[PDB]
Amino acid sequence: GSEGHRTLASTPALWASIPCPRSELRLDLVLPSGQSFRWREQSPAHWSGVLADQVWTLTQTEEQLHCTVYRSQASRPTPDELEAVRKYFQLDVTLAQLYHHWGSVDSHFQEVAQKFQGVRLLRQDPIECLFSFICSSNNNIARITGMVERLCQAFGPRLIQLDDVTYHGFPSLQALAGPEVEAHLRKLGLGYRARYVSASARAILEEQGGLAWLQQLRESSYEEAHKALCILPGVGTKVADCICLMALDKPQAVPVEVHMWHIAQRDYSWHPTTSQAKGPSPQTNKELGNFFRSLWGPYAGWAQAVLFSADLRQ
DNA sequence: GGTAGACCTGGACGC
DNA sequence: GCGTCCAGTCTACC
Ligand SMILES: [Ca+2]
Repeated sequence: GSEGHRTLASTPALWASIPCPRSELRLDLVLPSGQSFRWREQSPAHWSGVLADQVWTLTQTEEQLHCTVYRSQASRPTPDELEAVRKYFQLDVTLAQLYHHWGSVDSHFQEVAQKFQGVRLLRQDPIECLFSFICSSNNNIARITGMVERLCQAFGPRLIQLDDVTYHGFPSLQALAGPEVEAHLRKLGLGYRARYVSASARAILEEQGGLAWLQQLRESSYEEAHKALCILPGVGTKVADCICLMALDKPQAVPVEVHMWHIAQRDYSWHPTTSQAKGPSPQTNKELGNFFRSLWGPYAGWAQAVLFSADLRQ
């Protein structure tokens, strides 16, 4: 009853809602789509994970986003806590308003979007984002998800336990920069990315001015930020774009990888026109990125998530 | 400046 | 059941 992960039905008094139609947000399309790797649908239609340093379970009805927190007297979320949820889902950004625009300038987007409404961008913490995506390179979303989990259990702060799941906060820079972390990460299966994590943790802390250097990018321009991020080991233009798009409030950032190339070719008959090569390459990927920005506008990154997330769904 | 290849790991095809 | 194939960054090099 008071044990295990909650359900809307099971413990009514402990939930609270946030006005939010499914047209504006589809948890099933956002939480497992490779933006964040830390949410799990423990019970059907119920997603649990760490948000704002606490564990939550989220679920929705047609017009409401129901939320619950596990902090010590169990009680429904407070308006201030719920605000953290709205901020995490950037709910002040109107999706219907963005879909309309993208749809009006791109017939193909219009066609596809009709079936995949409610795909928006989560506003993520820079550190988790940086290291989660450092783990994403040349890898599949399933292994990635396993790596990040193991990473947080071994190095992140212990939160609360539900059923047989012990939740952990994402590791701090100090923890990731620690001694023998690389060796430990290799035993956890991160492969060669084990060194990237260790090396980037130290680089940020011992050469770039620490957490402040990263946190200050949310005020810098996309061009600056993206360039700054690329210095870090394991962080290329692609990983840097994901971070810019998902953590540094750069909605125009467009991560170009295999999915996007196939979409460009199949749905837009796109070809590199100024680039040297015909296939993927540093030059062509950059060009592809510009094509989508020019096509979708300032929130091209978000538009990208709609088609991307819809691609995984096939 | 702009290519080729190697690359940890493990669920998937291919056969 | 085995070998090969896939899900970005980095580096040696022409
Ligand atoms: Ca690939």
